Amino acid sequence: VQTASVIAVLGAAGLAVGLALQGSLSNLAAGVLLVMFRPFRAGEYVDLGGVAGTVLSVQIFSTTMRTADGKIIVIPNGKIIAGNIINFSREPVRRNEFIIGVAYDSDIDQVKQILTNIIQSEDRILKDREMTVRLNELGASSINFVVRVWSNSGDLQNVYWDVLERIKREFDAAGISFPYPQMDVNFKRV
Amino acid sequence: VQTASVIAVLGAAGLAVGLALQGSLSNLAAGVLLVMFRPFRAGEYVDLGGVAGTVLSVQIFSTTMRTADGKIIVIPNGKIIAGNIINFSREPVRRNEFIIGVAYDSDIDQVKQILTNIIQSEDRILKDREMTVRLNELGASSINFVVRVWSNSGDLQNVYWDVLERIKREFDAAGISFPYPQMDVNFKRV
Amino acid sequence: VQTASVIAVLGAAGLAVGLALQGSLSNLAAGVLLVMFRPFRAGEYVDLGGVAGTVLSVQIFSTTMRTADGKIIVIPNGKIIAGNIINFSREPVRRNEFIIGVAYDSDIDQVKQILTNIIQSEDRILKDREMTVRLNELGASSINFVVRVWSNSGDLQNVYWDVLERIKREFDAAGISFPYPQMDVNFKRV
Amino acid sequence: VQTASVIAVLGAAGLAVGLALQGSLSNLAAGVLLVMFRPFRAGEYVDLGGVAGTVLSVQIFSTTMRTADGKIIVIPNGKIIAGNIINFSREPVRRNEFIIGVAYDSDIDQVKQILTNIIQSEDRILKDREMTVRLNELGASSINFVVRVWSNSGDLQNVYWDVLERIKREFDAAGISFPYPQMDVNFKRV
Amino acid sequence: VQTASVIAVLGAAGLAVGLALQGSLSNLAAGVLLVMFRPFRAGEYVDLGGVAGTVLSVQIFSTTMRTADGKIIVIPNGKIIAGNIINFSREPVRRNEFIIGVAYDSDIDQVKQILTNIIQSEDRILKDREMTVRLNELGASSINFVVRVWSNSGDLQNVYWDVLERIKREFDAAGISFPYPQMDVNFKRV
Amino acid sequence: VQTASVIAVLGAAGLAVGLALQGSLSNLAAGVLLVMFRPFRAGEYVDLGGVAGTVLSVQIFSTTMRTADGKIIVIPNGKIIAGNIINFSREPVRRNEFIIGVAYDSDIDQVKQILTNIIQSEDRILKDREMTVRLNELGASSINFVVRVWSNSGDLQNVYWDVLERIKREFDAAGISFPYPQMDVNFKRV
Amino acid sequence: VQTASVIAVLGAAGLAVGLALQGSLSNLAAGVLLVMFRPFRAGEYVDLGGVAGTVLSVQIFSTTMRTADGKIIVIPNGKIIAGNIINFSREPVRRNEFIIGVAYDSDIDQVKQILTNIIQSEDRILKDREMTVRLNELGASSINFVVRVWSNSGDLQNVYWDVLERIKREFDAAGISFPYPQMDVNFKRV
Repeated sequence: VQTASVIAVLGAAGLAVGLALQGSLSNLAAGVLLVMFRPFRAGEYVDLGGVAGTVLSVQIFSTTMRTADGKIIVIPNGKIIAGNIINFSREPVRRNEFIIGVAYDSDIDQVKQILTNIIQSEDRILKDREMTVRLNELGASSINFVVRVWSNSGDLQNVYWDVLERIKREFDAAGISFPYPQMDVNFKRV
Repeated sequence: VQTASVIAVLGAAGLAVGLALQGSLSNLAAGVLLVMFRPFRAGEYVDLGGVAGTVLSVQIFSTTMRTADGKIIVIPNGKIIAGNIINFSREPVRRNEFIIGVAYDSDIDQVKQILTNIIQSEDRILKDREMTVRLNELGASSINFVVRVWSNSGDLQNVYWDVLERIKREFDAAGISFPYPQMDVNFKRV
Repeated sequence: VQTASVIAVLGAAGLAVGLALQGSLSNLAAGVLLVMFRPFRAGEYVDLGGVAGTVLSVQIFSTTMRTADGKIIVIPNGKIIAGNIINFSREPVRRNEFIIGVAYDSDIDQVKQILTNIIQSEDRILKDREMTVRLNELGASSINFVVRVWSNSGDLQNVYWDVLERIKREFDAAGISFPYPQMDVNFKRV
Repeated sequence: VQTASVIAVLGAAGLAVGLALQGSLSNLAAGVLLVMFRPFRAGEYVDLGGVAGTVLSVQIFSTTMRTADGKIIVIPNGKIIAGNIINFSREPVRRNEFIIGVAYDSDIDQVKQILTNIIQSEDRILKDREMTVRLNELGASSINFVVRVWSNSGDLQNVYWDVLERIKREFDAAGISFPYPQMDVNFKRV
Repeated sequence: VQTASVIAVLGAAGLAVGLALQGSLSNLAAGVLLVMFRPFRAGEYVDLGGVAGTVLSVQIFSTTMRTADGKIIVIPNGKIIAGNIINFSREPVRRNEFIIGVAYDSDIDQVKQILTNIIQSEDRILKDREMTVRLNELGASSINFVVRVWSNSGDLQNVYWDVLERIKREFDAAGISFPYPQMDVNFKRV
Repeated sequence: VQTASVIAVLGAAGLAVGLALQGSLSNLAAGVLLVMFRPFRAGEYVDLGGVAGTVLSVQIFSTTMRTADGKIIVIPNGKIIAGNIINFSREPVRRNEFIIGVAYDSDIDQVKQILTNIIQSEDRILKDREMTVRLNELGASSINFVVRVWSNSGDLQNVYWDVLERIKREFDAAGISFPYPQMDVNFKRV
Repeated sequence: VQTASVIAVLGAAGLAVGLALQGSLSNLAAGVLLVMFRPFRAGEYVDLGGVAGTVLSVQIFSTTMRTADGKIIVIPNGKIIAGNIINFSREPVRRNEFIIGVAYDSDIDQVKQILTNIIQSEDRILKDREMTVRLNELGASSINFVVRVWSNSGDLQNVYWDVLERIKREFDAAGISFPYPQMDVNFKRV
């Protein structure tokens, strides 16, 4: 009959209902934020929360995306806002990174010259950007050269594959050897 | 006799009861949201939060699923909406990935040609989609080729197994060798 | 003498008491939810939160389980619902997974035939379900075959052990060899 | 002079004081909960929150335990109730696990027979419980047998040590060899 | 018709809406905080949340950064405030670290002298700062020296590459050898 | 002019200020709790939060401690009461652990006898407590024996060092050999 | 027109704004707390939350530090108090730790005598503090000795480097050898 216990228990029930809606309400707020700022739109290859693919559509509660191999992934908007966004289509030009390990005894300037010839021969490589072919690091078993090449995002993978194959062919022709993991022993007969 | 301490303690009890219901209320809210949006329904092979299988049924509090090995798992809906969900039946066609390591001295174009012949021989491979047979990377002990092949989700595993067996047979016939991890030594008698 | 500071401090004390009860109230709510939905009952092998065993009984505050080796573990219900739950007795039939590594030179179809003969010989194997014996993958030092066998949950371990022993004996008899990790070396005296 | 700002600021101070007491109040609530259900008492070997030892006494704020090496550890009761806690004194009988690696060429049934003789020789081994001596797994360099033996909790360690020593002596006497990590090499003179 | 249930339910709805806005409001507060303290501004190379790049622009809700390879990353301001932020352009001069591993029998003072000559030869090295060339550590297979060189941020990478190439050339000329992973063996042929 | 918006906004500001003080108030509450239970007092060797050393003094907000190497660490009391604390000085006697790896062919009982003689010779070892010298584990390359020795906390490290040196000397004198990592090869000329 | 819905929605907006300011207000409270206790001050080398350097200045919202190599780091104060803080400059004298691995056959007391002579010869070593030169442990491939040396914080690194170089030179002169990773083989011709 008291008017205080009833209002207290209804307030407790209301806060419980709010805490229940918590997940869905947070996700829908995240989704409406995403749509009204549109950092990324449907149909462009991107990466969200560590998983990459083309987003088919974005919904109020979550988003639907398809990776390269055909996985259909539904990601709740809360994680998109919590996580990072890695957009690919925003920049038409990107950069490929080749790491080539060669033997210690192999000539240095010869490798740089042949790599420069290879990259200059390729036409899909953006010549305006830097053509980086430098001795990167002195590895445990082989010295590693680094190659940074800028090219359009559309033909990035094809450029990578063609450059790698040409590198293999030219290295085989020129006698430069890709070394297996080296190691040396010391015999001690007992 | 005071009417303020009693209402205060009843309010504290009510908020405590709400915080008690927290887990069950959140889980049931997530479950009803999933039911009323239905990213996936019962009877399709999917993966939730890292565990995969066929969902037998979905309940208000959690969901029941069977792993490929007959394992029965109940997953709370709160973690489902908090986690990532991926579906297999949504996309009828998926893509298999083969990674084949071959010795450095092995011929390059011959391997590509024989792999293309193998994939063309198979009929369950979708001809409309791409057939990527390219050099992928120069590994420490062997050069790795990548093969990306699209096929229907129903027969994906069978296509994978048959392609792998045919690859093994053809490589053995053609003399191409799968190399063991190479090592280099340098004798130093003391 | 003020009637506002006193009600404020009593309200603060009440919310503090609620936040104190937080753990016990959440755990008891979780336990009552479990008992009134009974996803699992007492006396059947299960796995909660990564630790597995047979539950002796379930209480309002936590649950009591006995591990295979005899560990007595009491698990709070809150983390039981927070984490996943695995059940064994729900599905009377499960699937065993054998992975067998063999040398590259070993015959392929002979191994498949002998494995099929072995699994056919065993009677506890459920013949209605699939009996997969396929080349699974090309390992670094040995090709690994996969065997999937469906059998009743009661005799799963015994079937596994008997199949493994028979595999060992038949492989020894037939000349098939389990290869040790294979390396290859290149001598170059200095 | 306003009566609303003062009550508002005192309420804010009260909730701040409650959030201050948060840790101590939660810990004492957990402690009293553990006291009045007493899943474990003082003086028996247990493992709480990943650290094992004999609990000396339990307090309202935390618990005091002594590790086997003499470390004195004080654990807050909140972490006690949060994580999994296990007891060893609850079950008078536990199970020891032996993993014995032997060479591929070693006789199978001979090892099983000698292990059965060893376990039958020991009297502290519970005869009623199972005596599992089966080929467990085919390891990379050796085949591993599993031995599961039930015995009283008090003499578990002594049984383990005596069984291990007898296993070593019997294996040395019978000619069974514990293999070192086996390696295979292939010479390539260049 | 009651005036208490309606206000209670509207208060619950309002707190639910606030908990929905939670993420957006926190992120916008973080962004405005960043704007009005400007720890970093657009167009300078920075590294936040573990990802590095040039800040193309800063928005109220998030920040847009271009990675060195051309990647576009959108980072919510909540991560910037919560995580650590690192700046490059704030300090015009930085320090390059070189770790060089040599043979155990190689001369010590000769290496230090040649390294000092190398660093003195370079002009972009800031001579006012220290030029640390000391025996750092006695590694498992080689002794490692550390070189610390201070130079302007603009030419840091070029200085690093040129110094490394000159180190390689001078070491080859002087006969100092970079040792492969050493490991000796003992023969106990049965 | 409204008297409701003003009280609402002042209440919001008050709860914001409470959330501001949250960390400092929690830390000071934890500190005063630790002071008034004093689980550890100033000037004793302890370990908390993964860092060990002697606490110089404890403050209301945090604590000041010095590591064995002279490091000065200030640790917030909140994380102290959140984590686990262990005290070296509480127990005057602790237990030292020795793990000794010996060859497979080495005599078993001889090693146990010589270790028992060594520990008997030492006087700082508490003879009342157990002195365990038993075979412990069958390693991949060497069998590991276990030694548990109880001694006063003051001379624990000195006892450890002296016992280790005596073990080394006695093993060298008696012909027992500490084996290098063993490994087996199988030549296969091609 | 109702006076209850308006106050409810304004209260919800106020709590939303409070939760928005939450991060910045918590950080500023942490910063002012640090200032008014000044556990560390500008210009002294310290380590906060895992990143080390000299703090240039401390602000209300965060702090600015420059690492050894010149990176500019902005650390929020909330993370500062959340994590540990260690001060190098508070204690004028610290302790360097050398670990020296030597062969099993090398003399024990000779190495200790050499190390004692080396540390005694050095003058920057604090003679009042202990000079620990003891056999630390029996490594897998080499026995490791530990050397603990106390010296002023200013010349700690120089003392370390000079001691290491002198150790190398003296060990080379005395014939003591730093062993490469040992390993043993067993020939098994097939």
